[PDB]
Amino acid sequence: LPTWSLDSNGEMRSRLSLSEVLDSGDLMKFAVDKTGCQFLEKAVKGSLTSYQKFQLFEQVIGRKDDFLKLSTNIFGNYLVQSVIGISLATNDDGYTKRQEKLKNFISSQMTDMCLDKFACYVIQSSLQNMDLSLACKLVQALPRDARLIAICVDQNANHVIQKVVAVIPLKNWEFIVDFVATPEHLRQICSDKYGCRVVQTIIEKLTADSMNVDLTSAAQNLRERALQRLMTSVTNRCQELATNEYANYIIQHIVSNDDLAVYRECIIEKCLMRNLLSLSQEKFASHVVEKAFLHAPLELLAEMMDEIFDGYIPHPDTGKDALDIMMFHQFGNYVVQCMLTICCDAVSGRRQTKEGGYDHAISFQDWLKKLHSRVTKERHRLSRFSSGKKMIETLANLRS
RNA sequence: UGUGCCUUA
Repeated sequence: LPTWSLDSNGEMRSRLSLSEVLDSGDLMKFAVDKTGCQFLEKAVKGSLTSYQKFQLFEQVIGRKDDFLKLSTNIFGNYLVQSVIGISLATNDDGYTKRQEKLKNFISSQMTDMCLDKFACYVIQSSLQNMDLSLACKLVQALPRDARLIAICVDQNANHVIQKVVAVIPLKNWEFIVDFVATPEHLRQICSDKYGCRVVQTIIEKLTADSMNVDLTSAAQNLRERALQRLMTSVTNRCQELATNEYANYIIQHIVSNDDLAVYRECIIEKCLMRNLLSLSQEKFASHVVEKAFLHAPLELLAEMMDEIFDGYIPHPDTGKDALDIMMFHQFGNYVVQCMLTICCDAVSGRRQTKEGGYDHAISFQDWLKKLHSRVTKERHRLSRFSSGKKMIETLANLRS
């Protein structure tokens, strides 16, 4: 920083004024220095005269190159956010031009800014704070090619997409839903640590839940169609997503959410039914199988239970059956525990048994009896394992 | 006995 601003011992003076810095032409040196930016930060939160604001608008958000240099700076991005806020709060004759200029600067450099570790915060704060009509234009500047995938899977940029979804009406980012829904895009994005969160956030925003009751019916129709288009793609690749280290969370979200009931049923039919024994032995998909048991409609739950109890031919030599395999499997054991807990909850009154115009308690009692009988017969082997002891305890607790 | 992400002075 400028020598004029330094004391005898090479430190920034203590009685420095904002106007001195603004007048000096040296703001850019202060803004990228920890101590200097800290000073500016505090100074700009105070009372500002019209000319101080004017200078800040010109020097921080007035020229594209300096704006980008501050926005992409570890310290400067904070000053940029503060000045954007002041600009938005200052309804003088220059307001429209300043905001249009900011929209132009960001739009022209959208991809580069989104992927930047610091400028992404400038984008996010602009999306939620700018006049909505102008914030929509930033969304319009998002890329539509391979760069959009890069944005969705980026440790920093994914949060820009999530902000868009949070604060911008759907019509503006509907293209992102369609982009993500393309088979190859869905595969790449869902199978990524950050991308899978982006997709879950999108699904959440497209869900007709209590948080969307403020939408017009026209907007609900728009949402409904977008949700349907995305769910079709997810359902078409259900098998692949359910077994994946990251996308299994998406499938679980859908299965677990009552507001996505129709899609829950599709998924269970399309990839889980007839595959329960195999999927229950998978590290990732076993969690999906658990969610399906916990949330399936009673008619489908009955089919799932029947598949475990009766769906598979026992080993030709040993007579070991699906329940035998699952009970002692490293992942399958948790699915059987889930089945048991569900039945104990039902017969204990902790879980509603009426559905479809009938009380299914008789079914849960039947399933419970089968599990109780197996656990009784195999108690010695089961007691060797934590999972076995837990099932024995679950049944014991039910009695009393 | 079994999985993730929520990122800046």
